[PDB]
Amino acid sequence: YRHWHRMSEDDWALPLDSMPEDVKTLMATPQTERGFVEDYWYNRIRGEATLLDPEALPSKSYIALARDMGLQIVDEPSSHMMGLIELYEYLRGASFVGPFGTIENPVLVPAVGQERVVACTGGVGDEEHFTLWFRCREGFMYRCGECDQIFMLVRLYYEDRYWTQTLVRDTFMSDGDMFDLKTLERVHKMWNKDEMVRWEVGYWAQDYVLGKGVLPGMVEEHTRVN
Amino acid sequence: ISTSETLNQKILRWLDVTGMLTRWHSRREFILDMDPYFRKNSGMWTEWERKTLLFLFYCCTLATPYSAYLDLQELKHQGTKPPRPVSLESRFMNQRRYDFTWMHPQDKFCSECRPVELECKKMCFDRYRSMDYRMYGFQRPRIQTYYSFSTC
Amino acid sequence: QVPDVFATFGWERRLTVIHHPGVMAISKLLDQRTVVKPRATFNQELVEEIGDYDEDLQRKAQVALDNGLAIEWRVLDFIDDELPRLLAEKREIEKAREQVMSKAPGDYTQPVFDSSVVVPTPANLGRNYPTLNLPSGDPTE
Amino acid sequence: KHFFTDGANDYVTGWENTPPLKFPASVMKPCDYSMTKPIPKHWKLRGSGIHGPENTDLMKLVLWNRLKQKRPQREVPNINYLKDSIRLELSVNWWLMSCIFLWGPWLHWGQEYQKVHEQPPWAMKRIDGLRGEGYFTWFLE
Amino acid sequence: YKTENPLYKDDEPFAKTCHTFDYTREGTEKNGLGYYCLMGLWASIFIWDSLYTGATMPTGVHRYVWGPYFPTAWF
Ligand SMILES: CCCCCCCC/C=C/CCCCCCCC(=O)OC[C@H](COP(=O)(O)OCCN)OC(=O)CCCCCCC/C=C/CCCCCCCC
Ligand SMILES: CCCCCCCCCCCCCCCC(=O)OC[C@H](COP(=O)(O)O)OC(=O)CCCCCCCCCCCCCCC
Ligand SMILES: [Zn+2]
Repeated sequence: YRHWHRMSEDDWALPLDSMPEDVKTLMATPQTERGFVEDYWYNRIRGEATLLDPEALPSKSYIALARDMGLQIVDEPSSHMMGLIELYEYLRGASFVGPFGTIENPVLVPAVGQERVVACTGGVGDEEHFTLWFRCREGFMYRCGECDQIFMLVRLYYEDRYWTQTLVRDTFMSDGDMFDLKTLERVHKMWNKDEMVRWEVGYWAQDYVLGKGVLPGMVEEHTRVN
Repeated sequence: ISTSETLNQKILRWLDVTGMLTRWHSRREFILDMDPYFRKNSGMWTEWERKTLLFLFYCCTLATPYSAYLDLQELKHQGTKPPRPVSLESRFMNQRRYDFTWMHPQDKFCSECRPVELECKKMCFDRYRSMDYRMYGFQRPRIQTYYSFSTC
Repeated sequence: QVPDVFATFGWERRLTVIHHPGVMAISKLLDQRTVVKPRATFNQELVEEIGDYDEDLQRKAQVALDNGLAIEWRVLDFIDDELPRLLAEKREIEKAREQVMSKAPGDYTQPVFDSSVVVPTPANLGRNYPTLNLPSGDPTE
Repeated sequence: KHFFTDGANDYVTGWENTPPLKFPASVMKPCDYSMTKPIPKHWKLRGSGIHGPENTDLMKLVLWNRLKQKRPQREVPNINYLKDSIRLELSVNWWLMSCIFLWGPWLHWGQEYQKVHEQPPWAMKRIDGLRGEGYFTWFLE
Repeated sequence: YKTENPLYKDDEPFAKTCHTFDYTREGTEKNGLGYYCLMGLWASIFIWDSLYTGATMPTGVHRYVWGPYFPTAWF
């Protein structure tokens, strides 16, 4: 959005030193129990394990492929929530302009709390009036006293929580078959051999499953000076 | 005198003693004269941007000696500034309502002298020294000190 | 049937859009910089311009152009030794492209080719190329 | 340009109101739905209708304005842009050259002439009997 | 294939939208002939005022063929 500042380096990828060292437990943790860093590396390890196995991709369904990469198959419930989330974020630093509100289609006023201050400017052209500010509280269909424009408050609330991308992913995504560490090892040997590492994440991940320091050059990789 | 090069090449080689010309005519040589941390960003530069930067840098550094010459002549001029006639005290000249003490509110050194009136202060310091009070300055002949810019 | 997916970008400030599952898979695959590699194709006009900045690269780039090779720059520095493998690699990639393209729809069998000459592949993960940024001339000569 | 302007010289965030012209309209287009044909009455409003990311063009603008921040190479601007970027720098440098090779020489000549003839070479010699160099800018007399 | 050096490509045009930027009709892009005519007149006035220092103090004696009411008697 225009109100956001510049992408960080982390916005693209995370450093491999932030990979959890207990990979064996990481790949067995349920999604609802994974933190932001743990969830990043669960998806990256599992997603790259399937993508770096070309011979199996054509026989893998889009439902299974999306699960491996950690992408959520969309549906009307989740689409509604995500859309209203992105609309809330956009309105943080953007103007609020849209069609005239009526009983059939009230002006939708997203909010996290139970109230949001709103102003009615009336219709277009000569039907526009001076700003009339009012407090839009949930559970009431508001009508402007001047132009009769109907307003309504929409709350991004779900089960004692507000709506977030993390909440939407946890509520609607279902964990599939438990990730098999044999796949990690098999793909690791595929792209990492004879001092050539073409899957750096899988070389670090396999090292942790082995106990940290087992694979060649990994003790030297983990030895820091400050 | 080397005859293995042309006269033009010899002159350019000597003007390249510090490598300025080589860095202009070689991108690789310019990037490898950068410290490694900044060499990382070099590949994005255009040749237009690179040579324009060198041109601005070279013009500036080559004019610094000229400014230095102009400044030295200025120092010499001030170091031997000609005496000027003593000012007649005209209708509106040398008006004082109170002594000059804003520099030394409590000590009140040279209350009669003006802030940068060096000859008045010298005689005033001499009075203080004759009164057993030490003051600094106005005792060494100019030609017997360094950086005076008044030596023949 | 291809399902729609949510694709999110950013770490702390996250922007979510809808996207194609296959397009996202390709996007992540191209992010594997060690596996999927960009390769350069030259033309005579650009090869000549290279000489203005690196004479050695011009000669090596000319060899690549003469053989119509799409070559990585790191490999290009060793084209003198890698040329026989590069020519063999070119043939195998072409064979594979032809086989997959000509196959009937719904036939996703792997192509038959010699993977030992194609890099990067499991069969040949490449060579440990030595840095060539070492001066070899005496300034006093 | 030096000064930052949100609309034109927005270098702090790099936001651009419209997509690159290189992109086909089918891929990305400027966010402009002012020409939308009248909606049929039997169509029903599903979305909010509010100007925002529900519109495809606006969504793609936000997405691109964030994913454009990482690029494999530089987008070389043309020489006109490069000249404008350092217009003041180049002009000041030429001003310094003028001050050294134009102002310098004639100022020296005037002082040397003044030494011999008491007044600069661009002044009217006085007969009043007053002494000294007198004015220098004769056109402000 | 054929390519174009980016340094010599032309400037990209403003996008054509509901909100379009257009400077073509302003005529503020560069100094025009009128500006250079102002400079020429300034140089001329500067030289004239110095060369002919009695111009501001003219002579009231006037003959004027065809009298004073003829057009060439006003310049
Ligand atoms: C067939 C066609 C041939 C045409 C030939 C054209 C020849 C033109 C020659 C022009 C020579 C001009 C010389 C100017 C010398 C000025 C020297 C001077 O004043 O030095 C000191 C002065 C500063 O003095 P201060 O003591 O600080 O006092 C002033 C400030 N307080 O220093 C400067 O001004 C520095 C700049 C010096 C510039 C010298 C310019 C020389 C120009 C040569 C041009 C040659 C052109 C040849 C053309 C050939 C075409 C076939
Ligand atoms: C706060 C103080 C500021 C400084 C002093 C301000 C002084 C007043 C304002 C001046 C501003 C000028 C800015 C430059 C504009 C510019 O160059 O503007 C340039 C314009 C031309 O525009 P173009 O560049 O588009 O051609 O010049 C003109 O319009 C004039 C063209 C030449 C005319 C020649 C003949 C003139 C005859 C005049 C006779 C006068 C007789 C008077 C009798 C009493
Ligand atoms: Zn209203």
